[PDB]
Amino acid sequence: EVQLVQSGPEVKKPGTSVKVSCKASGFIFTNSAVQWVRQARGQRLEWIGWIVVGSGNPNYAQKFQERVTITRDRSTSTAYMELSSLTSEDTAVYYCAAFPYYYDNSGSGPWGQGTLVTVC
Amino acid sequence: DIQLTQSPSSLSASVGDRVTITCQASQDIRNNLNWYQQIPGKAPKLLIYDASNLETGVPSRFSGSASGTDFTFTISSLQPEDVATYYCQQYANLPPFTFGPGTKVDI
Amino acid sequence: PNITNLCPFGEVFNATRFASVYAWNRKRISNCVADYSVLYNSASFSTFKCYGVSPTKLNDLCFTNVYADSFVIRGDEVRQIAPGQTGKIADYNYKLPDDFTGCVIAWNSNNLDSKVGGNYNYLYRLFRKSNLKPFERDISTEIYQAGSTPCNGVEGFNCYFPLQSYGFQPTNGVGYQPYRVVVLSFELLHAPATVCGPKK
Ligand SMILES: *[C@@H]1O[C@H](CO)[C@@H](O[C@@H]2O[C@H](CO)[C@@H](O)[C@H](O)[C@H]2NC(C)=O)[C@H](O)[C@H]1NC(C)=O
Repeated sequence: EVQLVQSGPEVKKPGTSVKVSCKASGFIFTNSAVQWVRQARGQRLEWIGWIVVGSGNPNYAQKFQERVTITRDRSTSTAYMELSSLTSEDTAVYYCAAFPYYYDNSGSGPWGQGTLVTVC
Repeated sequence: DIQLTQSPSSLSASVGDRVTITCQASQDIRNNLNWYQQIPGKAPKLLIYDASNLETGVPSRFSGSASGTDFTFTISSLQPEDVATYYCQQYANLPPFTFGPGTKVDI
Repeated sequence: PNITNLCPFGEVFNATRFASVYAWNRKRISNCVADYSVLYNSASFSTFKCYGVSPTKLNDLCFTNVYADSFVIRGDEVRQIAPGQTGKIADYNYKLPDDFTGCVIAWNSNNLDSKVGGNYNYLYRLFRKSNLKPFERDISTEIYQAGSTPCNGVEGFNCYFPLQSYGFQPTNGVGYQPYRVVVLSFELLHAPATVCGPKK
């Protein structure tokens, strides 16, 4: 019952922001945390974003700050993702993870199907 | 900032061997360290969380162990079909969850 | 005797916006006559409990000070607003003394506080270094220190934001539904009593 899915936008506009939506179900949402990672061709995986459902502090790594934004979304259980200054090597799979038991020192929660955000 | 490294980076074995994946972090995370699976064509999922604390739906052959900052991911029943790429994942009280270089286990 | 200034109890029950639990109001109702009979004699009040005084006798024995406080809390723990009872919100956000002296009133308000999409406005605390002394606010947006690693401000797995939202929905179970709770505490300071009953 606990799982999540994502949208599938591909190319909004080179040099302009894109919108990615993730939805989840099966677990109480306003207790957990969600996060975003990048997977580029070549099996190289890096972390980009992370937001807690509690209050909201869009904290990111030093590399990608002032260039990304994740918005809390209590429609039913969702989050939206955006990032500006699209370049030639932003094409990647944007993977969603969710720690359900954030308030416990444990990790769980399936991952979405991945959004193929490419550039053209 | 935190950083880590996964030394094996490649395996070549067929059956039986207690294949191990050893990765070491710059900081001695207490227990907030896990591991991730990734099929060459599917999305990554979870195998072991909280340093080898198994999760609902895990297979038997998957396990792990700890020794100080060094952390081992063990398959005691390696089989020719459980072929994919692995990652050891870190997170300890700070936002940057840098990822290891992974490993593609192969026959 | 006739009648004089009647206490503005409506302005504490019939208001429009109620403060969240972690930071509750404190109206210093004083020098007015309060008719508790009309309060009690009504079916709109779900829970009507009192301690130290029976609910049908307080209309006499003029008091010194009456403190009215308000919360909106999940129904299925309303009971734990009573003295002594332990739990989660009571032991961190509001705990009455074991020698408490006052009345707890609570009623369902599914028609106002809930929203079609869910009114996630009210907030409650989740962590604290230690328990809470009686009758004191805890307004603080400082990350709670879990484990032993210091929290410099960045949210983390041992750096938890103290507050979180109820997440109300006007289709949930009866327990999950909101309830407006009013605590009427009484204090007898050595001074002329100033809040008497209707007939007196
Ligand atoms: C608070 O609001 C309620 C909402 O009805 C008021 O209840 C009415 O009060 C008047 C005045 O006594 C009565 O004539 C009505 O019959 C009451 N209606 C209901 C449905 O009870 C109440 O009086 C207001 N003031 C308080 C509670 O102090």
